[PDB]
Amino acid sequence: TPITGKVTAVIGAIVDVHFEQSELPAILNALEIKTPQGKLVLEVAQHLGENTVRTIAMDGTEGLVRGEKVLDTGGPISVPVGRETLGRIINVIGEPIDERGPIKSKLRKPIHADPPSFAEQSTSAEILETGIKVVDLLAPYARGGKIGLFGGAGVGKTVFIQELINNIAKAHGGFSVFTGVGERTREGNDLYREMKETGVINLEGESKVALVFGQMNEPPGARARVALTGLTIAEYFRDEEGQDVLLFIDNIFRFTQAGSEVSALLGRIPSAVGYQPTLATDMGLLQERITTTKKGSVTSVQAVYVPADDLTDPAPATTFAHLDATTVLSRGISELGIYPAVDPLDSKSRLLDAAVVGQEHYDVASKVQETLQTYKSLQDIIAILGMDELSEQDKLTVERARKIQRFLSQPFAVAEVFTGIPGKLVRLKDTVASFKAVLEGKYDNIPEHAFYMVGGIEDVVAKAEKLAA
Amino acid sequence: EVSSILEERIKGVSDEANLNETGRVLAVGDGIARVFGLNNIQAEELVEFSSGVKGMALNLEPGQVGIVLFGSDRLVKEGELVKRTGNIVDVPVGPGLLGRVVDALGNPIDGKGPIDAAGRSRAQVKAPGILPRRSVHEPVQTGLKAVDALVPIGRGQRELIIGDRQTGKTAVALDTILNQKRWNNGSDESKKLYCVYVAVGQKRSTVAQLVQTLEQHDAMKYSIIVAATASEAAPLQYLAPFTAASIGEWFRDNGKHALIVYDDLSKQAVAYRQLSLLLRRPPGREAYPGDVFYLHSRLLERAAKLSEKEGSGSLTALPVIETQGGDVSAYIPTNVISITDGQIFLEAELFYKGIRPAINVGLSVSRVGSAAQVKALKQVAGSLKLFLAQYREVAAFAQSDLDASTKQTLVRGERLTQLLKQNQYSPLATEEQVPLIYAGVNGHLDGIELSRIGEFESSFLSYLKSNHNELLTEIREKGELSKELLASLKSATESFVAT
Amino acid sequence: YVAVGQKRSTVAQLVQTLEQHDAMKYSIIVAATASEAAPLQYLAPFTAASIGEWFRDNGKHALIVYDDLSKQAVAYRQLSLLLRRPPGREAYPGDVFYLHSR
Amino acid sequence: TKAQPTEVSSILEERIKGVSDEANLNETGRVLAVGDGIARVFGLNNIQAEELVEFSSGVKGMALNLEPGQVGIVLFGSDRLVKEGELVKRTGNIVDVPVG
Amino acid sequence: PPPVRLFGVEGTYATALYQAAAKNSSIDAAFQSLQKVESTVKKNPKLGHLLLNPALSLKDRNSVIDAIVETHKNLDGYVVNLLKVLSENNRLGCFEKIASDFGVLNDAHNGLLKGTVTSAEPLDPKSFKRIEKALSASKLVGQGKSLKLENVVKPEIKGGLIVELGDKTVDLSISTKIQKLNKVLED
Amino acid sequence: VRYEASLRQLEQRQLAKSVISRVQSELGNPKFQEKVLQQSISEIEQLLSK
Repeated sequence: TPITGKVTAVIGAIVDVHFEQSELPAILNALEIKTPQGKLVLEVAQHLGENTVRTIAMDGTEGLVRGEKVLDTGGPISVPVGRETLGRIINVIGEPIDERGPIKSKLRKPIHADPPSFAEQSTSAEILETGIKVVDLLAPYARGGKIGLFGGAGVGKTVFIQELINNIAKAHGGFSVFTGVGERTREGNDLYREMKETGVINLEGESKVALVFGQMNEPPGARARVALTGLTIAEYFRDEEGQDVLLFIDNIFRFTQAGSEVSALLGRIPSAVGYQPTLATDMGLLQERITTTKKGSVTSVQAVYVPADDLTDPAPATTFAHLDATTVLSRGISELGIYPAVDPLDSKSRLLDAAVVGQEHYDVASKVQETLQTYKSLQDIIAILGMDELSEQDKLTVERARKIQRFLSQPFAVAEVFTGIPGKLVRLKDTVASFKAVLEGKYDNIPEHAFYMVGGIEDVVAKAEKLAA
Repeated sequence: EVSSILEERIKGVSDEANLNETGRVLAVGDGIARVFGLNNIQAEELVEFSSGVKGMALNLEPGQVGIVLFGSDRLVKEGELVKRTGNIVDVPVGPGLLGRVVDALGNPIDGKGPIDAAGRSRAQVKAPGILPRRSVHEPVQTGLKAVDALVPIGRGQRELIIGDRQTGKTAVALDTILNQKRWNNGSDESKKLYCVYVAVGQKRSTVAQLVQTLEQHDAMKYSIIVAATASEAAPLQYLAPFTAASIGEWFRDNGKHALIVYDDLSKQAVAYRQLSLLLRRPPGREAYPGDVFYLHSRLLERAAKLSEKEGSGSLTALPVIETQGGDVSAYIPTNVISITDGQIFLEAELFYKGIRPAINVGLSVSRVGSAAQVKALKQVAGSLKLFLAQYREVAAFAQSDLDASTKQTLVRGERLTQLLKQNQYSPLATEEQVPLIYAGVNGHLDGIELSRIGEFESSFLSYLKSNHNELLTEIREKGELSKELLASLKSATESFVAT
Repeated sequence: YVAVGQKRSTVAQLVQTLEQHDAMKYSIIVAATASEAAPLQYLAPFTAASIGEWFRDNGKHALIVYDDLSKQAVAYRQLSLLLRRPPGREAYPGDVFYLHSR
Repeated sequence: TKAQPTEVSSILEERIKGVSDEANLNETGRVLAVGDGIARVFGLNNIQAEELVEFSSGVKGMALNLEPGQVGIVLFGSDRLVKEGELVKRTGNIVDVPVG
Repeated sequence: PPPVRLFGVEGTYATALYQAAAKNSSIDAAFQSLQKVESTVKKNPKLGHLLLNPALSLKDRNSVIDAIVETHKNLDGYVVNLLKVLSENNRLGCFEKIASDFGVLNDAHNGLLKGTVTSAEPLDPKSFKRIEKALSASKLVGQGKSLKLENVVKPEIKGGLIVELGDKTVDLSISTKIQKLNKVLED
Repeated sequence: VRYEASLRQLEQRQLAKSVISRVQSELGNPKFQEKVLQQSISEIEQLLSK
C-alpha cells in the first residue's frame, strides 16, 4: 500500500516509525523497509499515537538511517504452505534457505492465527509407543498428545528428540514438522543431513517432513516469530490437508527468552525474574494453536531449556500448564551416567491412568515408584552411614532399586556413536514383562553392572554371562 | 634518525576534508553521551569525538543519538563536537596480523609498526547459514591425550572449556597451540592453524607474560593476540570478542583452518552486564542482562566448518568460562553450555590432588567429538571413556566393592589415571599417544607397578622408536592400524613391558 | 467448577469425565481458558462467584471449585503491570490480597 | 517540564485552535494509546468506575483506571481487531453477567 | 507534515502553534504578536522575570494572563489560546522556550538558515562578508534559503577556525592539527 | 642494543618537549593571527570547491 512512514527511532531492534499519512497500519500488520541489505520486515506491535507505531523488527537493524522510508506491506506476513513446503527449510520471513528456489504455493496463510475453539476439540486416548523403556514405563506418548521435555542442554536436549524422530517419525506416515527455535546451526545442519539420508526428505524424491529452522544467531525478534510461522505450516497440515501430523519444537525456552528480550525495549515493566508481563498470554496463544481438533491430530513435542534447571523460574512453570505428558530429565541422573537421563520421580502423564495402560501396568509402575522413592528417601541415611547400617528389609529394597536404576539404562540408537554401544528398541509389551520380572526379583541375583546399559530382560541375562566370562 | 622518518610522516599528515556533520555533546557520563544532531547517522556507526575517542551509536532516538564511548570518560567532555566517521564499526582484517599483538581497535600494542591488513570488516557479521555448513572430520590435536581421546576436538568445531579460576586455565589452551606448532610449522595449509588468542579481562601484566611465553616457544609467528585488558574500557571489552572473531572469519573465509580461543567469555558477561546496567536496561536473571544469552550465541555461532562448496572453511572455537567455585548450574555457565557442543569441565579437587591437567571426566563431554577423531585413535581408544566410567563407579563404592573384578578395574583405573597426567607446557606427539593408549587399554600397564608408570612411559616410547620407528611412521601416515600394525604394536608393547 | 488458565484439552477431558460419570447435569462449568484474555481471566472468578450467588441467594446450597487462583494472580499481575501501577512483591500487584480476599 | 496526557499533538492542536472536547467526550472518546491489549482513551468524562465500554471495533473492555487524562480501558478483545483513533461508546453498565 | 519537526520539551506545543497558525496563515502575525508580548514580558521584571517560575494558583495564573493580554490589544488569538494552554498547564517557564521554538519553526517557514563561525577572538568584517558570500555561493546554502551567519568568540578554542551551518561544518582548527601532530610524534 | 633502543625512545620524548616549545612559539607570534588569515582564505577556497 502507498501508506508510508519514516523511521523516527531505532532503539534496538524495536524500531519506531512515524506514519506521515493519516492512514495507519493496524496492529500485527507488517511493514517493509527496503534496504540495500534486501528488505527488513517489521511487524506493528503498538500504536504510540501521534501516528507513530512501534514495530518489532524481524531482521537485524545494523546500519539503519533514521527517517528512512517505510512502506506498509499490510497484515501479518503470510507464509506459503502446501505440499511444496514438504522438505523445505524456510527462513522466518519464509524464504527457502534450502535453496530449491522460490517455493511455489497455492495458499499463503497469515503467520498470526487464532487458536481453535472449545467446540473444536477431540479428546485423544490412543497410546503411541516410543520403544524407549523408561518412556514406556513411566509416561508413554499418545497420538495427538503434547509431550514435553524439561531440562537444558546438559541432557543434550537435541539427543533425546533425535531418538524420538528416529523411532516415532519413521513409523509415522502423516506429515511431520520440525521447527527449531534458536537451534545451534551445526546441529540443525546435521539434522537436515540425517533426514535426507534417512529419506524423510529426498530432494529429488519425496519428502514428508518439512522444516523451519531458526538459528540462535538470528536476532531475538526473529526468534520470537519463528514459532508462529511453524504453527501456520502445521495448521495447513492439520486442517486443510487433514492428514495427521507430528510436531517438534526445539527449544521453546528460546521462544520465551526472545520475548523476554523484546519486552523491556517494547516498554513493559518486566515481571518476575525478567519475563514479560504478557508471558502467560503469549504462552497461551502458542500452545492453544497446537491442539488436536476434530479436523486433525497433531502430536507435539516441546523442549524447554530450563534456566539452570530452576523449574521455579516462571517460564518452565507456565509450560507445565499446556502439557499432558512431561519427562523431566535431570542433570544428576545424567551424572549417574544414565542415558536416557529421564528423572523417574519427575515424570508424569495423564496417560498413566490404570484404565489406559491397564491395571497390571499401573500396579507395576506403582511398585517402581514406591521403590525408587524409598531409595531416594534413604539417600541421606546411605550417605551418612553405610547400607549395612540399614534395616534388613531396606537393604533388599536398596539393592533392588540400584538394579532398577541401572536397568533403566537402555543403549540409544541415535547416540549409538556417542554412547559407542549399539542401540536398542524395546516393545511396550516386552517392557511390562521385563519390569514385572525385575520387581519379582526373578533375575535379581546377577551383577548390577549387568543391568547397566542393556535392553530387555533377556539381554540382562546374556550380559550377566558375558560379565561372568 | 627514526625521528626524521616520523617527522616525514608528520609532514605526510594534513587534511582539508569537510565534515559532513558534527554533533555537540549534551549530558555525558556513564560511558554514554547524548548528542544533538547526527541525523544522517547510520545505525551502529563509529563516531569519533574531538577528544579523538571513538564510540558506537547504540540508541538512535527521536532528536538525539546516544553514543556509547569506546574509551574513557575523562577524555570526552561536555559540549564537544562529535564527528561522524561515516562507517559501521569495522576492524582491519588481513594476512599481516600474524605475529602482531593488537588491541581491540586494532592499534598495534606490540608496536611492530602500523598493522598490515588487507581490508576492514564489520564487527558484527551474520553467521553462515545451514547450507554453508559441513560436518567436521579433521582433527585438532591438542597434545593432551585425554583431550584427544576422552575429548577429541576437530576443525571448525564449537566446544567449551569450563572450570575453576586460574588453575592455569590458560595453560590448557596454550598446550593446544604448542602441539599444533609442528603441524603449523608444516607446509600444508590445511594442517596450518592460525590461532588467535583473545585475552579479555586479564591483567596487562599477565598478558605480557603470555606474550613472552609465546615468543619463548616462538609460536607467535603463526598466531595473533588480541587484547582487551582489565584496564581497557568496558565497552571496548564488550566489542572485543566480536572484533577478534572478524579477524578469524577472514582466515575462515580464506578457507584456511584456524582456531580462536576466547579467554574468558565469563569476563565478557561481566562487561556486558556493566554496559547494560549503565544503559539503565533492567537487570536480568542473576542480575546479568536479559540479552546475555543472545550476546553469547551471536558470538559463538560465527565459528564454523564451512562446506567444501563454500570454501572448506574452518575456525575452531574454544571459549574459556570461569566458574565461581564450580557448580555448572549458574546462569552464565548454563547459557554458554547450551550454545557449545561438548564441555571440558575441570575439577578443582583433582587439581589440588595433583592431576595436572585436571580434566574431570564426569563432566567432560564432546558432543560431536568422535567424527573428528582419527581412526588410529578410535581403534586404540577402546571405549576408554566407558572404562574410566567403570573406574569412576568402582572407586565410588570402594570405600563394599572388594570383588576381584572391581579390584582389577581399580588397578587398571588408577594406573590409567597416571598415564593421563602430562607435565604442562610439554605436549606429546599424536603418533606417540597412539602406543600409550594401546598399552593401557590392552592392560599391559598392570604389568607396570603404579610408582614406575612415569618411567614406563618415556622408556616405552624410547624403546619403540629405537626398536622400530617404522611402525610409528606407518601409523603417522596410515592413521589406522592394520591387523599387522596392531599385532606389531601388541608384540612390541609386550616386549617393552616385559623389559 | 471454575477452570482458569487451563487448556481446552484439559476442560474437554473434564467434561468427558463428568459426562461419563453422568453428573454434568448438575454441574456448571465456568471456564476461562489459557488463550482467552488476561482481563477475562481476571474477571472470571468474580463472575463465577455471581453465578454461585444465584443458587446461594435462592436458598439452595452449592459448591464452587476455584481451580486455579494462582492463574488469577498471574492474570492480575499482567493486568496491573500494564495499567502500570507499581507492582507488589514478587511482581504480583500490591493490592492482590484485596482482590483475592473479597 | 514533565509529560502530560494532553501533550498528544492532536489534542493539543485542537486546544490551540480554541477547539474543545465539546462534551461529546463525556460519553465517547478517541483511542490514542493502544497496544498490549490495553487502551487509554481520551474523553469519557462521565463514566462509571468499573464500567464496560463498547469499543467501536466491537470489543468490550472494562475500565479499571480513570485518570484526568486518559481512562484506561482493559480490553477483553484481540489487538489485531483493534485500531487506534477509534471511538468508544460507553456500555453504561458496570460489568454484569446473566445468572440463573 | 509541516516544515521542520522539532518536537522539543514542550516543543510539541510550539509545533502545534506552528501548524495551527500556519493553516490560519497568520504565523508571521502570530510570531510578531508573540514577540511583542514576549518583549514586554522580558521588560516586566517583577513577575515574569522574577516570577517567571510558578508558585501561583490556577486562578492567580489566569489573572496574571489577564494582565498580560491587557497590555496588548493586538495579540492574534491563537497565541491567546496558547496563553490559555500555558495557564491551564501552569507552565510559564516554557513560555520563552516555546517562543524560541516557534521562532525556529517560523524562520524555517521564512527559510532563513543559521550558521556560526566560532573563532578564538572576533575577526574582521571583511572576512565575515567574504565568508557570507562564499557560503551563499556554495551549494551548502540553497536558493530560496537565506543565510544568517554569526561569528562567535569561543576563546575555548585557541587559534583555528570552524565554519558551521546546516549542521555541516568545516573545521580547520589549530587544536586538532596540533593534536594529530603530537599523537603522530608519540608514535 | 637495549640501550640503543632506549636512546631512540629518549630522543623521541625529548623532541616531544620540542613540540611544546614550538606550540609556545606559534601561539606567541602574530602568526597566530596571520596564519589564521591563511586558514580563512583556505577555507574560502575549500568551501568554494563545494
